[PDB]
Amino acid sequence: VPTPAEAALAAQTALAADDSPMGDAARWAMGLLTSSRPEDVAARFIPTFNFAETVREWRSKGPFTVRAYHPVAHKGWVVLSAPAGVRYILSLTLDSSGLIRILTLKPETVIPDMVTWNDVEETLHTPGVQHSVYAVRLTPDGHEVLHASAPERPMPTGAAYKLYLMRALVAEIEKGTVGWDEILTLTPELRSLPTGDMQDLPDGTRVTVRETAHKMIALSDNTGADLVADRLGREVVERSLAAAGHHDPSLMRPFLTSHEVFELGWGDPERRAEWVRQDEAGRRELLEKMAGVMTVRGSDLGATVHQLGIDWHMDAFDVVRVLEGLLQDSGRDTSGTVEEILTAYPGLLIDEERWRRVYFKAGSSPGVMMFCWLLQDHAGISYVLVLRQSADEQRLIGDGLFLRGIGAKIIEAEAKLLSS
Ligand SMILES: O=C(O)[C@H]1/C(=C/CO)O[C@@H]2CC(=O)N21
Ligand SMILES: O=C(O)[C@H]1/C(=C/CO)O[C@@H]2CC(=O)N21
Repeated sequence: VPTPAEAALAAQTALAADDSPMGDAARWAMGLLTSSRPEDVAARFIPTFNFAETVREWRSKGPFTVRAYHPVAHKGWVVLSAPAGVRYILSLTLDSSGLIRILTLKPETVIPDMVTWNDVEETLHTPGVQHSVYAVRLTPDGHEVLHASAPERPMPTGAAYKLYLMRALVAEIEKGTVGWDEILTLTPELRSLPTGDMQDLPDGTRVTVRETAHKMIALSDNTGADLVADRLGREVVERSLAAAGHHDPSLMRPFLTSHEVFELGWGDPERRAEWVRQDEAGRRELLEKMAGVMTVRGSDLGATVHQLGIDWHMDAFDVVRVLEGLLQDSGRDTSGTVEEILTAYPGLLIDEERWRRVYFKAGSSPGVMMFCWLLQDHAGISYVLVLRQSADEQRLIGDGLFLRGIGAKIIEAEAKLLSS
């Protein structure tokens, strides 16, 4: 088991040797912090990306020593020690060609090693935050509950809704009303905000249903999700919540697009008061009227709106059901297309000798964080873990490394917590 000096050395060597988009970006960002030029910056970041002042302030906190390095596809984390035992984390999020979309340097997110489920509960609890943890083993005859806190509580789940969108899509593929190689087309009206990269494509860009669905899940691409929802139609997306496991489908009807959550949640306050006042008919009518090119920008987001219904609400059982349904859908798809999409991005570095397959999905919105995994071993034993937080203030939740890291520690301690 690596001692402190061993782990920091291994992290440092791995960062230097990491021949990948994350390795390239992580090494470059570390150089900004440890060395002594607007063109080289602009070339490292997304085209639509103050920063000089940001970097100056970062550098004032050093010198930094690399203590841990956690590359995970387009997401990365570097744990740094500064003078006097003070630790920070550098977080990277990349686009599809390895340009930096998000780069932060923040106080360290501390997650202790978990021995018991009570460790989990006591670590996670935050006054003013509602949380829920649900862990099950799936069996032919129902689910064995390993741990449960508030699974029956419906909570906002952000892009976890894209699990239902995926199931709706597979349902239509099986019916032959849509094809994996059918072409979807990006239009101004169909463009949404990040998470994702597809919004950065030119108007009129032609993309397959397959690659759109891949990015919708793997990159949580909001524009990719909105492209699929547009192609399927809202009625088809909705008329599948009942089939695909949902305790109260009325909570997601109308089943909002990401464009719609963004535009309604952070646009015109009167239009938002109209939603709150309206019944299902008036809300469908409001959304039809709102249809068009977004006016809301990422800079407008902040206040929480999930408490108004402007999010996607589900209970922990619903999340287990849709993941279990996806497992089944994947198994029926002899082409492996569904499986490849579901497994591309497991959200963590996974022990592949232990786990044959891992599905993952996150959701986040102001005041909302969630992570869920389905992990199946090589004997075919499946576990699902569902972690959720909601609050009236986004600062009580933070950037989601906490909740993800809790999952990470649970999964690390699987022989204690999951498979004991
Ligand atoms: O895909 C991920 O891992 C992203 C995400 C996407 C949800 O929009 O939300 C959580 C917060 C974060 O960085 N995670
Ligand atoms: O393996 C872990 O402990 C956690 C972590 C914690 C940050 O120090 O970073 C990686 C991403 C994640 O959830 N893992």
